[PDB]
Amino acid sequence: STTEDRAKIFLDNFNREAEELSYQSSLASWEYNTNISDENVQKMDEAGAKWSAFYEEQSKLAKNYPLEEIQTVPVKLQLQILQQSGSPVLSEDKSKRLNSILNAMSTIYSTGKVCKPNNPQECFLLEPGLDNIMGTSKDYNERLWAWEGWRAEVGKQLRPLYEEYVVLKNEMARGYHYEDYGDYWRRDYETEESSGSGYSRDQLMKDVDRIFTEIKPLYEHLHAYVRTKLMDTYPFHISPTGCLPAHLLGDMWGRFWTNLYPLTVPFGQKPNIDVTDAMVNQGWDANRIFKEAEKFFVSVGLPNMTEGFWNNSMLTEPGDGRKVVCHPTAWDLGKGDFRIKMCTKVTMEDFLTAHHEMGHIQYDMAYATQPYLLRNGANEGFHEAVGEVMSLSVATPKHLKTMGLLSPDFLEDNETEINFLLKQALNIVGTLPFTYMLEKWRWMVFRGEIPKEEWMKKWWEMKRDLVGVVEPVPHDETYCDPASLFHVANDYSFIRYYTRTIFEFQFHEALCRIAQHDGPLHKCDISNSTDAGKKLHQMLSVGKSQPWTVTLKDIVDSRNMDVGPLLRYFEPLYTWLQEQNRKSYVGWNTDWSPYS
Amino acid sequence: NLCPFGEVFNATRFASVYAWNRKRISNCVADYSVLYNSASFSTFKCYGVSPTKLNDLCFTNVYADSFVIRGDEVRQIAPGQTGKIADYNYKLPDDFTGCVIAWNSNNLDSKVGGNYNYLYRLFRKSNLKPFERDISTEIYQAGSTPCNGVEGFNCYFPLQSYGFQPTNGVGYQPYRVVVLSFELLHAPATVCGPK
Ligand SMILES: *[C@@H]1O[C@H](CO)[C@@H](O)[C@H](O)[C@H]1NC(C)=O
Ligand SMILES: [Zn+2]
Repeated sequence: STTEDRAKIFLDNFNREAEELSYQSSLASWEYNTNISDENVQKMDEAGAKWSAFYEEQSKLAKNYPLEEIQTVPVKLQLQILQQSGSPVLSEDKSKRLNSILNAMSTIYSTGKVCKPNNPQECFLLEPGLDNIMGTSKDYNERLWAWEGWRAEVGKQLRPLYEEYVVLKNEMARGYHYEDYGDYWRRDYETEESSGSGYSRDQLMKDVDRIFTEIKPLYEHLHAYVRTKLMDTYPFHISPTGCLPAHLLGDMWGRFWTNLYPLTVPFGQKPNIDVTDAMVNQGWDANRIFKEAEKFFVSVGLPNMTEGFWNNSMLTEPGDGRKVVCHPTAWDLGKGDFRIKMCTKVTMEDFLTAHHEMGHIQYDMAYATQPYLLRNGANEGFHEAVGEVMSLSVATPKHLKTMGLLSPDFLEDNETEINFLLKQALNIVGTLPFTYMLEKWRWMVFRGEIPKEEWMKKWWEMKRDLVGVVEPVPHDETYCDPASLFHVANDYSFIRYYTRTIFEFQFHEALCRIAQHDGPLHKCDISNSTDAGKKLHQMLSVGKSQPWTVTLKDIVDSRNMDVGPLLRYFEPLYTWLQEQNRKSYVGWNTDWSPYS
Repeated sequence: NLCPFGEVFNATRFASVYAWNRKRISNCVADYSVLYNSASFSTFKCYGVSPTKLNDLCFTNVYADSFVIRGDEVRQIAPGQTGKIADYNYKLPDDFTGCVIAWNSNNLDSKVGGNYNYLYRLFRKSNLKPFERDISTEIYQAGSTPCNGVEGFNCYFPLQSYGFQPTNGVGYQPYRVVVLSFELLHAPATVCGPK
């Protein structure tokens, strides 16, 4: 028979055996996360080793089936995913050298601490020590200490490792018939197989480049508004026409400007929308948060949660002497077992987080019909985007009023919309240049466009041109400030957060159009709209079975990424930012630096 | 002369789908109303015969087939459906005249760590004929290299084990199926309803 029929037998045996080995690792990792113990750590490492060894063995066996001879589109993706994901073609010594470098980076990042001057033994860690200082302090010299200290202690150590990390990753990617490690990372968006119109790995760079040119107006006005407000807090260190100092942007790397909201709040006297105090008075518990979240997804027609989710999940901090990992996560164990590990608290944050993680489960529940290999989002950005689109509707003032959490007489002014939209833009918009720059530097480093001799030079040259952020202290090539972020030192792509922001607001406009929403996009609630859930269900069930170009076209009527919905979402803020950025310089000068 | 419907439904042991058990119910009166009214069965779909009028019909012999499958496989038992259960394990004819009854058995057939004692057939050379059983354990040849009675390269064992654990979803949970097959031939009828 044909090798296509011979391959279908190989994938049948894989899907059956993989589901049991992945379920064992998922059940073991759940036990460690819900019961921290040295014994459970061993069970988790042993179960994970069985899954990885079986995965890497079957990845070699998949290479025996030529992809050119497979005609059915599901099997081609599974064979292609299996061949490229595992089996490092690198040498025996290099593969262990890569693991030695990869494992060392996570230890220097997780255990690297910065010690205060005048107290060499009072040393602080990134969590929760250095993060609280970098997100709450208003002192220039305090933040500069934490900024440079983290850059010098953790970054300088990672510099010689990262230079060896790039060459070893490029040799690995070159084995899978890819140009460099950046090209290997960009294959998630490759709609390689289509008649024509196959979405290219290089096209993702082009479309993302276009996005930056389209979002630059809103960012340049947000950069100017933050600048004028920051000059009141930091008087003699910020230039009215220069770039923004790095250590003053609400976090260690400038990833999110949201912690600058007390310093950049448009209207201070207008009250906030926090419903946490009302939830406490109304006797809301952990069950109410997740059950009212279940009602919201049931309202749009999405399925009810499995009863196993209600009894096998850690929806609250158990206590009971059990040590747990209190980090919000959505679990797709692998055999219809869907759980959520969340040490919830009666807060608006956790109420919104519950909807964001339940959206992943609703995504996971829908694509369970597809094979195991194709059981994931179409691209990196699709998954978290779904969780945030649902979270957008539940934070609207109407939804909190309908749930009884917000008073019926709450003032809905244009003053209240600007405060909400700025807080959103400080997180949603501010990260996009930082995200574009971080991946552009890495992509260019992998491609060889930046030599190691000019690594840090181009990092800050791009920080000044693309992000508007200037180095507070001159940094030599002994540093590796890009690696000072978790995703860079832990071999994770960052372009997901760029693409997820584009797709999120594309979904939001389409579902609100279907829901016949009358008004602005930022006050939309897709609740009680069965038609919107139908379009959503068709997108979630597809997963990776269909190209993301076709999957995106079925819900938003477009085969490409479009920033229109995002810019239209922030249009009330754009017109407000433009009137207030009168009397103010909008833009930045690359040459000005706080050290000069 | 009452029909032993209690033994096949209320049985402590059920067989695997590849080795489905068949029992002849004959020479007795059968009360189909007490079975269909029981809300313990999640599936009770009769093809070719009306379930309500089952008590007022006479057949020569009644065949009760018993096996265990997954939740997502109860659809594959129905007539005219295809799949690894219908094609290689248990096939119902296109002109099937009988009833299919199933209910959830996660409380009995699921264990922590996995009940691997229930098993199925993943691969076969040809599809099974209607009402046929295959108990062969011969190694399957997928590639050109001969197996020669050894499991190995491109040589997969035809029978693989279901994995039922108590934490699975309803789709991956074990389900016990009982298939009543009705036969009418030129012979004295032995199974009839109390009339
Ligand atoms: C099954 O057993 C229960 C008692 O445990 C009995 O009430 C019921 O009638 C039995 N059903 C059959 C079909 O034997
Ligand atoms: Zn998420």
